[PDB]
Amino acid sequence: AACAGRGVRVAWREPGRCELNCPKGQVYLQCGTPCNLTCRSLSYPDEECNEACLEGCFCPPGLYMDERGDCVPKAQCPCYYDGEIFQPEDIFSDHHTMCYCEDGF
Amino acid sequence: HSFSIVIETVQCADDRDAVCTRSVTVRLPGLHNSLVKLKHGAGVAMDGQDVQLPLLKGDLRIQHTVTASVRLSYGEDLQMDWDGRGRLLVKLSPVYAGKTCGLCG
Amino acid sequence: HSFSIVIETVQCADDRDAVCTRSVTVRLPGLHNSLVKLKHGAGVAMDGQDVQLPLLKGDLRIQHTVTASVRLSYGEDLQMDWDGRGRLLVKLSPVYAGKTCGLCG
Amino acid sequence: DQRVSMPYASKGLYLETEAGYYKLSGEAYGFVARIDGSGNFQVLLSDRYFNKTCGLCGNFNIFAEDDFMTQEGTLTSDPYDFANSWALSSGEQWCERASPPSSSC
Ligand SMILES: *[C@@H]1O[C@H](CO)[C@@H](O)[C@H](O)[C@H]1NC(C)=O
Ligand SMILES: *[C@@H]1O[C@H](CO)[C@@H](O)[C@H](O)[C@H]1NC(C)=O
Ligand SMILES: [Ca+2]
Repeated sequence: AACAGRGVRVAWREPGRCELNCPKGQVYLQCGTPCNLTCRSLSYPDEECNEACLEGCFCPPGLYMDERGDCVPKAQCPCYYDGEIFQPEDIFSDHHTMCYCEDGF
Repeated sequence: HSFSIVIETVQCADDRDAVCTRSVTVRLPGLHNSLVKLKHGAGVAMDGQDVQLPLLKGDLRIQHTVTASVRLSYGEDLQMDWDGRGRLLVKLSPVYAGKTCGLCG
Repeated sequence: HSFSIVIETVQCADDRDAVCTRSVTVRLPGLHNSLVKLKHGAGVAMDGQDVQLPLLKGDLRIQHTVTASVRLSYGEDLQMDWDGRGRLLVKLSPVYAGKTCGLCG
Repeated sequence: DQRVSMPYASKGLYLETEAGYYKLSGEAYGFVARIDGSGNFQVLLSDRYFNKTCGLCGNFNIFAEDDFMTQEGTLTSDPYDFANSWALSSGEQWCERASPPSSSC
């Protein structure tokens, strides 16, 4: 981590020492981007994110990650609105507004 | 005024006839006028703060059921069970017989 | 007195030499004297309320990193990263240079 | 689900191959429908339904700007919002949210 802080990345993990056994189908990456991993990123796309890459467990390139840690296509992400979690294709209408959840937004 | 339960209803589809409960709100004056909110998706907030579950706080006890439904208990005389999709079951001990008011009678 | 970080150290094995940090406590006087506690296992409490993440509350932001480590931010000038097992990294912007005090110098 | 042959007449509805195009007349109900040889639909609706109808054909009042009323009772500037608001599902076909297709121009 100190090396990475100085911008040097070392592939030091190996089967004989300290492999990250990632949950479920997530894939270990030595340099992955955190900005667009979770489906909340879909629900809040205008929240700016410029964070550098980091090692960890990430979903495959075509899938986002939900609350359960399961990798899902963006069509299956829930939508977060006013702090409430709505399922895909959910619709609601209020005195003031009409909304519907699609593709995590 | 031991408790006070309020439901927020929204149109839940395109049809005018499709109206279902989005969120539930519970005042507990005897618990220093706490305000619990049971949200869509079975999240819980207390005094506006999203709380991690289970919550034990005096008489109040909020926890996930095996069905993933939030079960709220307060004392032994009041209980609630919120599935997050729109189903709410409120159970009162006989202690509240005749004392109750609202849509539930 | 923009902030104040305290660590709770316990013996972490049978050996007298094995002492590691169990929990972290952060006071934020500007945020109405909020008292965040980063707990073992990467949980978080705020003013004693266990809280559900991500938390956005004024300048304070708390969220899970891809490593499952809790990352706390307060404005631009203070950041923390707590893995829950005993590793804590505190990053201050140059705004605090010379102003700091404690074990970190 | 039972197939029938033209011409067909029942319960006030008349299916006829008028002028080489499949007609479906509803004089009693105040409407006439037609499908031409190329698949273009047609609906003629009597004056009795002035300002009393709603659907993809819009309401029927000479003001054209207000034809996009959704089933929720609100106008929308997007044709697809309006149309999807007027979708109808069945026990063997549940409607997906339609969206504009990709195109070259
Ligand atoms: C996230 O961003 C990266 C880099 O910009 C991109 O390769 C990837 O396709 C994006 N989406 C997901 C789900 O990772
Ligand atoms: C049509 O119906 C609406 C809604 O009831 C009403 O406000 C309006 O006066 C009616 N007539 C016309 C010409 O729009
Ligand atoms: Ca019109």
